[PDB]
Amino acid sequence: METNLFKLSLDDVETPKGSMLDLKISQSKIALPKNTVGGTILRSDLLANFLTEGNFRASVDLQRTHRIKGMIKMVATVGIPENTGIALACAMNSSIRGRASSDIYTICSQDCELWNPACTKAMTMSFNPNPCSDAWSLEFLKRTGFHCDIICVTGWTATPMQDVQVTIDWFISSQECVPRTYCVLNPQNPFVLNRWMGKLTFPQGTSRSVKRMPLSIGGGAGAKSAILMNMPNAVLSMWRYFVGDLVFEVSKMTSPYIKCTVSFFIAFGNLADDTINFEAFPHKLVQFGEIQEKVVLKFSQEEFLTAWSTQVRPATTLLADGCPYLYAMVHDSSVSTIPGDFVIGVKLTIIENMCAYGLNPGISGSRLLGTIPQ
Amino acid sequence: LSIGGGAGAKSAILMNMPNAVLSMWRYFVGDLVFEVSKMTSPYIKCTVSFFIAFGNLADDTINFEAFPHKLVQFGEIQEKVVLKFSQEEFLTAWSTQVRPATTLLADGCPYLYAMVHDSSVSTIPGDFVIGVKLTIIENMCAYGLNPGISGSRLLGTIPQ
Amino acid sequence: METNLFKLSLDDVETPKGSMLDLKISQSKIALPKNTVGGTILRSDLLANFLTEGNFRASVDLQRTHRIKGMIKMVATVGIPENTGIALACAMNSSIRGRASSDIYTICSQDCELWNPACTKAMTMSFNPNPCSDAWSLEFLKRTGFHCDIICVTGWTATPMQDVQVTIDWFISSQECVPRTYCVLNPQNPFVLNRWMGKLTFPQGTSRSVKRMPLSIGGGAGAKSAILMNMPNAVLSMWRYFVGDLVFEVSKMTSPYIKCTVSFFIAFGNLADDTINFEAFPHKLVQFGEIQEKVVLKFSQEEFLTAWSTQVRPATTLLADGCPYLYAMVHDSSVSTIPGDFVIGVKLTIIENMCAYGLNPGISGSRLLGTIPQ
Amino acid sequence: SISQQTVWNQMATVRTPLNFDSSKQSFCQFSVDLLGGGISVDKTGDWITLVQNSPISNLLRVAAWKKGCLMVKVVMSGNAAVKRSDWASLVQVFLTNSNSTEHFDACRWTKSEPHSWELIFPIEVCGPNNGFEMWSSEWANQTSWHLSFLVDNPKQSTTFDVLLGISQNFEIAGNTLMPAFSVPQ
Amino acid sequence: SISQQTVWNQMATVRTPLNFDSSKQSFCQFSVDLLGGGISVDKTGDWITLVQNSPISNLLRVAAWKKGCLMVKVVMSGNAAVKRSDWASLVQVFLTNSNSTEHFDACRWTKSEPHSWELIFPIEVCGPNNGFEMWSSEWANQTSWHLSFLVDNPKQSTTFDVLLGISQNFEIAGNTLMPAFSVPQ
RNA sequence: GGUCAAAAUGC
RNA sequence: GGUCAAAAUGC
Repeated sequence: METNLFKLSLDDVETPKGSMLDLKISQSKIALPKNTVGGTILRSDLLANFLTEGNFRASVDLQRTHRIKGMIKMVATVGIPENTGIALACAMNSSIRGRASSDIYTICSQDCELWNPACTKAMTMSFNPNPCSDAWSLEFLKRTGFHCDIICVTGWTATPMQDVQVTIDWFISSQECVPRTYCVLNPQNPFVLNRWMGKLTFPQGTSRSVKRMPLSIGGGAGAKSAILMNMPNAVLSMWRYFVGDLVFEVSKMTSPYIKCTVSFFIAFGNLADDTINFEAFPHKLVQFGEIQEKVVLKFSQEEFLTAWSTQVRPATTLLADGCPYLYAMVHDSSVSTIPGDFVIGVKLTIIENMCAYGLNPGISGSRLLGTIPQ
Repeated sequence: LSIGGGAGAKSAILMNMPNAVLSMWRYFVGDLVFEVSKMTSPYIKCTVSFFIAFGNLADDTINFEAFPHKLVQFGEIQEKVVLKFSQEEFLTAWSTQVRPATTLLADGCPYLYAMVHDSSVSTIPGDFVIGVKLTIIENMCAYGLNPGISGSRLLGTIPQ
Repeated sequence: METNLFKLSLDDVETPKGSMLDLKISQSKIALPKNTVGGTILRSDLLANFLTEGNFRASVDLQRTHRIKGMIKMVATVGIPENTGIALACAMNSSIRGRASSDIYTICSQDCELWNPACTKAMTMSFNPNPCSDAWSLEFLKRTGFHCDIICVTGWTATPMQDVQVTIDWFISSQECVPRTYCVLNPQNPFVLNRWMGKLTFPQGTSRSVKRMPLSIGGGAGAKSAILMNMPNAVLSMWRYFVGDLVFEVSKMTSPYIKCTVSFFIAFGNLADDTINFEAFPHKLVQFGEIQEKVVLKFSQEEFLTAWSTQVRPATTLLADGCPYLYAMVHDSSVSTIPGDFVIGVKLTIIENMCAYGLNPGISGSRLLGTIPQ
Repeated sequence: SISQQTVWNQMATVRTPLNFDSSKQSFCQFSVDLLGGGISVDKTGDWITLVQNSPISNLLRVAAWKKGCLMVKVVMSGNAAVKRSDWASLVQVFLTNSNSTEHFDACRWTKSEPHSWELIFPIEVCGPNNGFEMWSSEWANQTSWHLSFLVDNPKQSTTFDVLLGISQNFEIAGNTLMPAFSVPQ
Repeated sequence: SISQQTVWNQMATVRTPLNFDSSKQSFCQFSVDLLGGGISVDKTGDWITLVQNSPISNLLRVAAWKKGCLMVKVVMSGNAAVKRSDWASLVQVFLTNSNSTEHFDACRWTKSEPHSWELIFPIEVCGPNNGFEMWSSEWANQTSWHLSFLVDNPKQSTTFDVLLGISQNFEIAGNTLMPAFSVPQ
């Protein structure tokens, strides 16, 4: 008539499996006050504090399970009409050491995604918090500093009628965690860099409103009296000279109602803004579909002859750069029927088929990178 | 989810045959197929969350979305979302009628909850309005015969 | 770049599956104060109140899941040495209508089990709360009255040094729910009756301490000025005459240190207590192994010639019963080295291969059934 | 099956107030909860009610889940010193599932037979579990079966006896855990 | 199918004028349109009529096409203070499809039972669509079913209750678009 | 009949 | 490269 406790199944060390419902760990509601200006920290905390925000089916499983060999899945949601737009981002970095920066340079290297709710009414990011292995723990997330920053990069185009709320659904995924380590002296391929290369703003009118971006990319971001930094750059700067194929990601952050055809090419800084003749250069013309927000741009390694310098002193006059630049131009005009400024953000996602000849002793600080209102 | 007598009116009951008959029975189950229609301008945005519960729960129940639920979103020019709740979302057949006063604390009959999972947002004054119509009960089971219960409760309506 | 919510797996209507750990709904701790006397209600509440007692892995699953097509599994646990003993029981009935009785007659028809912790250090009962179908709900358990009574039937033999606590682990099982309905006029086989047929107490010494139990079993239990009742009896009493094989379950409720060899047989009430000659009757001698607490006893239908009456008036003199009785005797002695009284409880589990000739108009009330201290 | 003929069993025996002031009206009112086992009465007088601890009466009070057909019988034994040319009494019978005014009547009989009358009718219990019903449970805002009465000149149409019988197809399951039934004398 | 025993549902409850001058004659007259849902009355008095917003009552008022069998029940609850040797009342019942004098009667009952009587009978709806009929529609100079009454000494044979029940084979189709039904209290 | 117990452990 | 999206619906 007796029961053996020993042969009871109370000692199962396994990763939660189930339906997207069953594997729901939390529900965070984030607030998007209609007077939001851009560069605004909507909520910066600890992941573990983000996940511990509701009692949902695998919630205790998150807390009373020591090894989770699956992935944190976010599902965000806020709908905004087509005559306005906000540019939000979820940045997950691996630790915070103090009163840290919440730019976008500084918070987009590990795993972060930008989205204009007017175009993308529901985003889903998945990440692996221990970039070094295949499992995580809540206590890990807790006692290590895993951070989640939710920021506005380019504020409202049109100010909505009342406040808004972004609801992020958090879950554990059905897919395994895969590492992403960096050997600093023997890079991989494709090398993951993820660099905010700039927030390009084109005013309304018939101005070629030509934006030039340095292709020298070590030290990182400039600050008044300081340098801003993210690992994927830290390491790059460990090298001296570089080449490869540069893959850029152009995102629209303004309201699908602000129109422009933007022309991208590759040149040098010695050219005047009135150079009729550039479009006689390899160039690619970009145009955004109403609800289209991401154009991926690929420049091949054949657009560069010789490797270039990883760093160039900050004063080096647009007449002395011997390093290739990434020029963006208005091929037509900026046109709208509502006040607004066309804003598109550029992020260097991966350098593919890289070649790094050298080792950089260093050069003090770096130059500035675009930003501004809304 | 009690649906016999029909519609409430100030001092009266409103009626349509497909309900007349339902109410002829006493208890019912089946799969309830609902049809959610947008009636506001494609510029008024909202993500609506639908599920099935009971009336004892407070409006501040963080935890519902840990219930089978389905999230609805409308495409600009999209106006009809068909929603299907399976018979497996209900354990036992429920009553076809419940007195009109029966306090949201005494309904033992399943309800059809709709929620805002985000927000209502627009750049023009407006109120998000979606109409719900129970198109067909599929794979029905009707145990009973209803002697009747006087009148019924009210159903939403309003301007624009 | 967009996610469809519609094709997301947030609408899963399925019964929780998992490891005994994953499918843990609650943890109730029950208190066994060392001054416990027997017939004591240790805790009488609602199942739903028993299950809602801790946040354990499938706990929210219990609450936010509408159809559970699996079984409530209890695992109880309290260790008591071999020189004492308590007789606890977990009775799960389907509703309570008022200030109800908590005997053992009244609370053991549906699904209940008696256990002496000195012998059985861990019990496991499994039940199906909707005896009418294959699924349950918490709201069901809630708004229908499912009851759980935890009672002491025969108090401590030896009073422990300090208080004790029984911890009951509650879980959802891996096994399906199977109905058990009763047609009252066309019984099944084997008919489930589960009837407290008595609490037989044999004092220490050389007394044949002969206990006779009426085999007429309709109306149920007697009370001072009333009748006590449980469905499996309600229905039996619907009939008039009955036969079949009677399967009895003899349980020890005293400390494995109180010894006795009990002799069971079948006779009539006209015999004197000094009837040398009974053991010349079919009889079966019972003896309990130290840690042994349950002896199942089967009397075959061939021990009865003709069907007997389901009811007999309460006054009917042990000289006028024409209905078979279930005699229990001491074939040796009650012996111990500690004060105690040998106590064994008898429960008629199933009548097998039944024959019911008739329909009972009824006879007012019924007779008494044994009980007492410890 | 298991069967026997003409063996019904007692449930109700309702007697009418003796103290009745033919002034605060003509009628007396009462109800019997067939599937619950309760007699509900007036404030008209001092009523003499009894429910019988019958095999069935007993059974329906204890059995939590009920599916099937039960047979009812109400008998009016009346005041027989009253001369048949001098009868002024009817008794309006009703069959409802609630004791609510807002609920509607299932069947409705009205009998005005001097000194004695009989009324045999079927009741069937249909419910939401698998076709099983539970006494006035909140689950599917569940109900019962009620047999209410209205007596006019209750001094005449004095006594009421309620008997029921069971159907070969009555099926129960579960135990409604109930207090001790009181047994007279 | 879908069935339950002894569950009928209410439709009519007609009460007789209190103000009745046993001088401008002996009788009171009234009618019930079973398939239409209307009580038509005298000018004899101030009549107290009610139709019950029943599952069926409700149904027959809304359902434009009707084929099948419905079951009727009329009950006479009367004045019970009247001594049974002193009864002077009959009540002549008729079943017609029009309220016209030129139409002829289908069935004809006459009941004179003191204080209370019962009358259970079938009605069947047969029509020109496919065997479907519509309330008094001009289409095939269509008709209904009417239950008219004639009460003699209406002060005695006071109240009338009309119940109907449905047949396993009642089939409707279409919606007769009707105003809001009035619900008391 | 259900339940339960049981058909056993170690690297 | 990861992520994501996608390879579509109804009984």
